[PDB]
Amino acid sequence: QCVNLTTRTQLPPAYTNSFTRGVYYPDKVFRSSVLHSTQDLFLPFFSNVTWFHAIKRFDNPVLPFNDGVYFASTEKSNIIRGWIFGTTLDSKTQSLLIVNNATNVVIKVCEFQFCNDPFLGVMESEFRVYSSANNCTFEYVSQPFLNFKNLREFVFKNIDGYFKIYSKHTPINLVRDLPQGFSALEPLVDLPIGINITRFQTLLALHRSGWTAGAAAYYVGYLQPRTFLLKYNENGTITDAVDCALDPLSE
Amino acid sequence: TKCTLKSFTVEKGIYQTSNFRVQPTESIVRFPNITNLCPFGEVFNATRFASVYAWNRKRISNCVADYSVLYNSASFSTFKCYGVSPTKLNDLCFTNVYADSFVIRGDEVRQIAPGQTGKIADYNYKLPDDFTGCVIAWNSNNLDSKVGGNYNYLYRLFRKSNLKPFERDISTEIYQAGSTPCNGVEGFNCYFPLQSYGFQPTYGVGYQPYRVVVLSFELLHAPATVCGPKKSTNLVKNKCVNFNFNGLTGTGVLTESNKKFLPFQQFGRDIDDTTDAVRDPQTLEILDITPCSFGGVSVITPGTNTSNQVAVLYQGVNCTEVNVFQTRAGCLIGAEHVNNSYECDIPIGAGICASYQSIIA
Amino acid sequence: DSFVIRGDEVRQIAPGQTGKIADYNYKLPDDFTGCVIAWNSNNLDSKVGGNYNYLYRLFRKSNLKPFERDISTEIYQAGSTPCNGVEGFNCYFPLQSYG
Amino acid sequence: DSTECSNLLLQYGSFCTQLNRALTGIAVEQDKNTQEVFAQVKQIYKTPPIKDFGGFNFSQILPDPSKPSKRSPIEDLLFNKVTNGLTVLPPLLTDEMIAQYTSALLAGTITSGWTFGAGP
Amino acid sequence: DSTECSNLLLQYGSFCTQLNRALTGIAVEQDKNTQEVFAQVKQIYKTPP
Amino acid sequence: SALGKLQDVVNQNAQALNTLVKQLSSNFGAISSVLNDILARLDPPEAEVQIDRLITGRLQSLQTYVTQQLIRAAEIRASANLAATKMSECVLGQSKRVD
Amino acid sequence: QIDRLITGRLQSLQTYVTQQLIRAAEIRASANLAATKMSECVLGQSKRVD
Ligand SMILES: *[C@@H]1O[C@H](CO)[C@@H](O[C@@H]2O[C@H](CO)[C@@H](O)[C@H](O)[C@H]2NC(C)=O)[C@H](O)[C@H]1NC(C)=O
Ligand SMILES: *[C@@H]1O[C@H](CO)[C@@H](O[C@@H]2O[C@H](CO)[C@@H](O)[C@H](O)[C@H]2NC(C)=O)[C@H](O)[C@H]1NC(C)=O
Ligand SMILES: *[C@@H]1O[C@H](CO)[C@@H](O)[C@H](O)[C@H]1NC(C)=O
Ligand SMILES: *[C@@H]1O[C@H](CO)[C@@H](O)[C@H](O)[C@H]1NC(C)=O
Ligand SMILES: *[C@@H]1O[C@H](CO)[C@@H](O)[C@H](O)[C@H]1NC(C)=O
Ligand SMILES: *[C@@H]1O[C@H](CO)[C@@H](O)[C@H](O)[C@H]1NC(C)=O
Ligand SMILES: *[C@@H]1O[C@H](CO)[C@@H](O)[C@H](O)[C@H]1NC(C)=O
Ligand SMILES: *[C@@H]1O[C@H](CO)[C@@H](O)[C@H](O)[C@H]1NC(C)=O
Ligand SMILES: *[C@@H]1O[C@H](CO)[C@@H](O)[C@H](O)[C@H]1NC(C)=O
Repeated sequence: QCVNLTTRTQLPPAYTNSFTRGVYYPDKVFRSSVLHSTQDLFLPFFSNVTWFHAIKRFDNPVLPFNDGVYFASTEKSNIIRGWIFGTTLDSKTQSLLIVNNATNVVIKVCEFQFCNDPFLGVMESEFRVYSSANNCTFEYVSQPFLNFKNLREFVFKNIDGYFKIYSKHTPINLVRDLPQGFSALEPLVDLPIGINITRFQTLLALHRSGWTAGAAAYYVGYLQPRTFLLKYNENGTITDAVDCALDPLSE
Repeated sequence: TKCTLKSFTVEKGIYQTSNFRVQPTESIVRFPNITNLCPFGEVFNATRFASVYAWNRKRISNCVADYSVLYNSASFSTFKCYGVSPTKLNDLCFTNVYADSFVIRGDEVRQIAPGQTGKIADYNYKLPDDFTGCVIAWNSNNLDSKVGGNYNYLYRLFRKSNLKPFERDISTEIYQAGSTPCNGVEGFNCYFPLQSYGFQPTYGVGYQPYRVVVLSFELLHAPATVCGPKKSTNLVKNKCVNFNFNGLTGTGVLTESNKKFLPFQQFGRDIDDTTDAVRDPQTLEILDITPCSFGGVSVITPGTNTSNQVAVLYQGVNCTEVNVFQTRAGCLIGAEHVNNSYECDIPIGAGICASYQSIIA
Repeated sequence: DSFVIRGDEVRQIAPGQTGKIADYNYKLPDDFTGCVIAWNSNNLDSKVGGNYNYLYRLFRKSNLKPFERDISTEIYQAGSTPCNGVEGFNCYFPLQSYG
Repeated sequence: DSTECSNLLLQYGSFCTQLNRALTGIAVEQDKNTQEVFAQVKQIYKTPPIKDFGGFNFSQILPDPSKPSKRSPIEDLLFNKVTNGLTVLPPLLTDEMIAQYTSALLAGTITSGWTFGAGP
Repeated sequence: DSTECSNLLLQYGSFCTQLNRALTGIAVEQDKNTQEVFAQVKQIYKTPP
Repeated sequence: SALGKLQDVVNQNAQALNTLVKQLSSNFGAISSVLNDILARLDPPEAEVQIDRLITGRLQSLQTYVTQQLIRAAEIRASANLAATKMSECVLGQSKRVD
Repeated sequence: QIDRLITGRLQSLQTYVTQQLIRAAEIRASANLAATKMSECVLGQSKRVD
């Protein structure tokens, strides 16, 4: 089942500063009180990240994946539920679906027929994100990952057919923009998908009481190949980082 | 020392002659719990099998497959592999496995083979010439056969062209035996392609129904989700053993660790990026990996003109891991430690010197 | 060292080759010096009814050493069950003839 | 611990012996350097218990009895301010004996002038 | 300027860093040598007219 | 920065050892920097080539380390000879040598 | 085969020349010290202690 949303208000996309966010653990290796220099797909410090709002604003476009995606979410009441990953987003090719419904998180790699406007609806009684599912190759059910009160950071990478999802939950009290601080993203799950992904789309949830969009805001950043100098404390958490290509001092 | 110096006479001094190694005693392989098994119970031992023209294809992926139980079962009358070895199924890894399940006649069991020509091979199930995987077949007279005749299992008898490998044909088009036009109406030379078998309990060997499952392996660029079983052994600590933890191998002494890992971290590295801490996959505990007590073996001797007595210094080696005295330089064997202080004759290290008067340190 | 093999197996009579007769019939060392000679013998080593006089070791527990010959006609145990010198389920003769 | 690697390494000859011998030469050279610098006296001199040197104070350079290491306050400050087949050999002279040699040199140059360097 | 050559050269590790460090050490050592030989006075003396 | 000369010697020695250790993680053109992975993933005819590449790379690294250690040893020996001269002439006597 | 022998022998010769140059530097330093001792101890009386 698909429904066209024809009540949107036209507005240009916003932009903001990444500050020192987007750092994640490059590997599953403990390091104690040491500085490690690593070359990987990292998000540049103080970069220009695209800012989308949900307020009548309902920002669900399809964007190129590039080499990786940094997703920042200033979220309250759990409007953002999942993501759409693929190349052509139709039954011709194979696409990846990430959903978090009221009970669990489901990760599926199948040939889905995506709607032009996919969404959920809130008691949750409205699922309108696909119309068909023909050939499934991989299914994985896991534990649920989840004023703006919650900050959700995610990093998605496609390296050697492995899909790395890094995530971090942060308690914030900032009203509008991204807070300034340091929080290293823990690795959450590695998926053996082995498929081509070039485009993605956020999945939102409607509020029914037409439809109303709950207050949420999210940010999209792009991963670039660069070097980071990570500092590991006594307890083994990354407390500070240096971008080797940002300015000559950090270089 | 004479061998190292290439001389039959050795001058007084200390000569580094060899390299002590603590030989590994045991091999400790720790791999995580063997869970998420592949559903082979519902394919080999299903309630109802499929026909050979519409063979059921089950995809085995994202699981660990225990081929030892399948291979060691004595019920199977035929276990023939054409691209791999039966004893190496538990060691190799594949991207995915295709399981083709069907029932055929006892005489047609040989027809599921590369290069074999038969009715089942040409019209029902075809294998490629470079086929990899294993064909398993077993008798099913006690279950499939019925006293009234089991006609549920159909098979294709006629088709214009031979099958391609891994191709199904469930079409029910009326075959043309001759050249007469047939528009779906049966006639003298137009018959239905699917015929029923005559499985009955009174038939002997060769006409009994045989259940065949064919496993095919894929080795594409996809990750190898399907792997063999992992036989984890017991964990031994405080000894120089060869450790294999989740594919990371090496040699070391595994001791208890006070380092508290975060839940996502598995291995531990020092400044020089060498693994000195690790997490056991079976039980979530942290173990320090101290390198084995390698050292330099030095021989302390006076001149051969004076005496043939020698002492052995194991550099940087504790005396419990090899006239035995423990120094900060290492373990010295063959020298009697005295409390008197003299001038240094042969330097040992860390303030220790050796002399001949027997050899004293 | 004289023997008769198939047409496609002549590449396996070489140093450092991976193969079936390389592992269980005739193994060459990595530092082998000498020459391998192969020529077609369809006119002499073939019969219309089938020349089955040439046999190869289909089954063995382990790969051979270089310049090692195995002529033992003992049964092979392919499974957990012992065979006791008698053919049966998962008990096959190691030597099979070329057709 | 790879036996195949060692078998292939034997084709290259006595490179390992040369590397070990060069490192051994460096290691004995360091001990010889310390011996040349600090062991220039064969008598261990001590200062008198009464530090009556005509008003001259040497407390900052003489060994401190309170410290277990028997180092001077300046030497203690200097030591505080300095922060796979690999082995580190200990030096032949420990820090205590080097401190003892410096103490003997200081006692000789304080109580005896330059006479101890040229004879009794 | 070959990117493929640099990609292959990165497989050999930190040889290039070692060589650059050694040359930098020699370069600063030459300046230290000149400083030690000629800059032994902190006052610029001048002869009388 | 009062004790920079000793700290420089300690830093150079530690950095040299660190560089040596880190040279083990480089494959030097081989498929992997781990000998065990090469021995487990390939047959001995090609594993011999890959191990030979690792051996020559590690041997070159070790020769480089020993050579730079010898050069630093010569520098330290010169400094120690100077220190012994200062010990003999400044501490054990009064020197008329300017500066 | 000759290429393998050439690279091995060339590496051996370069290593030998490298330690020969280092030993030459050490012997040159010792010879400079010996020349200084000949000038100051034999050709004059030295006030330098030891
Ligand atoms: C919502 O709008 C989209 C955009 O027009 C619709 O997608 C098109 O649907 C027609 C229906 O036949 C197709 O012919 C077009 O090819 C579609 N566009 C694209 C780009 O594929 C979509 O069908 C609408 N949803 C519903 C339920 O009508
Ligand atoms: C020699 O110098 C030391 C240090 O300068 C003197 O020790 C000081 O003595 C005064 C008074 O007794 C104390 O207030 C200081 O705290 C002492 N300093 C230290 C570092 O101990 C010492 O008195 C001087 N004279 C003699 C004869 O030793
Ligand atoms: C980010 O991009 C937008 C348009 O692409 C631009 O207007 C804005 O100035 C940029 N911000 C920064 C900090 O460069
Ligand atoms: C992935 O898809 C994009 C477009 O969808 C295509 O240009 C690219 O070649 C594909 N890559 C692979 C490895 O298939
Ligand atoms: C969540 O999704 C799973 C997978 O389809 C489904 O089994 C489950 O019933 C869903 N839960 C709810 C509350 O809809
Ligand atoms: C994909 O689905 C279509 C129809 O749903 C089917 O014809 C095709 O065989 C399927 N392919 C695979 C690889 O499962
Ligand atoms: C490290 O953990 C200890 C608890 O064992 C805690 O007291 C300390 O504050 C932590 N330090 C940091 C920098 O997180
Ligand atoms: C049926 O086959 C499965 C195959 O894995 C096996 O595990 C199971 O024990 C079998 N059941 C019986 C009753 O033989
Ligand atoms: C794995 O098996 C061990 C057996 O002792 C058990 O203690 C443990 O809870 C199991 N699960 C995990 C995740 O280690």
